[PDB]
Amino acid sequence: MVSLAQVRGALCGALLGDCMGAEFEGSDAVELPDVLEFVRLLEKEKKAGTLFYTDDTAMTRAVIQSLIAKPDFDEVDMAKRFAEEYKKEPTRGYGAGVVQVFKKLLSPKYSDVFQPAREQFDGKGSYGNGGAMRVASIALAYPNIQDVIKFARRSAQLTHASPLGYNGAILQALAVHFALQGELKRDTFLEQLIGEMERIEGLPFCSRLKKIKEFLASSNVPKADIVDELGHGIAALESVPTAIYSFLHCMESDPDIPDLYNNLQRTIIYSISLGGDTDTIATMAGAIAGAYYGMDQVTPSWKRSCEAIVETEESAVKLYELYCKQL
Ligand SMILES: Nc1ncnc2c1ncn2[C@@H]1O[C@H](COP(=O)(O)OP(=O)(O)OC[C@H]2O[C@H](O)[C@H](O)[C@@H]2O)[C@@H](O)[C@H]1O
Ligand SMILES: [Mg+2]
Ligand SMILES: [Mg+2]
Repeated sequence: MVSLAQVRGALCGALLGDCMGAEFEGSDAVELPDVLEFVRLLEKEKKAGTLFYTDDTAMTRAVIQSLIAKPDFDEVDMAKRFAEEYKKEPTRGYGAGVVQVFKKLLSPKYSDVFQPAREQFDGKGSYGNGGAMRVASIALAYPNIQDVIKFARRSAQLTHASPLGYNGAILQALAVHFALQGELKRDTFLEQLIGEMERIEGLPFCSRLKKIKEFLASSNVPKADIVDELGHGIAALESVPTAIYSFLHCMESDPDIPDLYNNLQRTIIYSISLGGDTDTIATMAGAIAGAYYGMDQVTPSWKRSCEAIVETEESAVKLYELYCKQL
C-alpha cells in the first residue's frame, strides 16, 4: 500500500538531488571530500532556501501541475505548461537543443505538440536525459505499469523523439514504480527492470542494466569503472542506468561514506561523487531512493535548504490523491 510518505519522499528526493547536484554540474571529476564538506556546510546554514533548483525541478513541477489539472493525462496541456514555464523562467539551465522545442510550441505554427521534438537534430530527436529527469511523477500518479510506460513515453516525446531519449524516461519511471512497491530486493528489482526493457527495446538500456547486475555482484568497484561503463553524461543512456546503479549500490554501506548518513543521503552523496551531469543523475537516483525509503529519510537539515521545499511537499498530497483515485 503506497503511502503519502513515499510519494512525498520521491518528490523531496528529486528536489534535493537537483538542488545539491546543481552545485557540482558538468565537473567530470568530482571528489567525495568536496561533497562531504558541501553537505556539512549545508547542515549548518542558518538561512533556509539557499539552494535554487534547476530545469529538472522546473519541468517536474510542470508535469505535476498537468497531472493535477488533467488526471487522465493531457499531452497538449502538458506541452503548453512546459513551454509557458520555459518562457517564465528561461535561465533555469535547460539543454541547448530543447530550448528550440519550447520556442516552436510557443509559436502559433505547430498544431501537433509532438512535431517540434520530431524535428530536433535533423529529424533524429534528442537522446538527452531531460525526458527522464522530470518523469518520476508519472510513477507516483499511476499505479498500473501499462499507464506508467505509455505516459512516461508520451510525456518524454514532447521534448525527446529519439528512442534513446524516451526509453530512458520509461526506464527511470519504471525504476520509481518498482521502488514504490515496498522493499524489493536488489536482484528482483533489476529482474523487473530488465524484463520490461527487453520487451520495450526488443538493446542499449538492457545492456547497461546487465552491466549493473555484474557490478553489484562485485565489490569495491572503482568509480572510474562505473563512469567508464555506465557513463555520467547528459545522454539518457549514460545517466539513467547510472542513477539506478547509485540507488541500488547505496542500499548497502559504501566504505567511503560515513554510516551516519542514511540511505537516501548516501544515495545523493554517491551520485554527485560520480561527476558529470550531477544535477540530473542525483535528481533521478534521489527520486528512486525517496520512493523506496520515504520521507523519514528526507532529513529536516537537508530539505530546508531547497528552494520550493514547502510547495513540493504540498504537491505530493495532490499527486497522492491521483494515485489513490486510480486504485
Ligand atoms: N540526437 C542528437 N544529436 C546530437 N546531439 C544531441 C542529440 N540529442 C541530444 N544532443 C545533445 O545533448 C544536448 C542536450 O539535449 P537537449 O534535448 O537539449 O537537453 P535535455 O532536456 O535532454 O537536458 C539534458 C541536460 O542538460 C541540462 O543540464 C539539464 O539539466 C539536463 O541535465 C544538446 O544540446 C545536444 O548537444
Ligand atoms: Mg538542470
Ligand atoms: Mg542537468
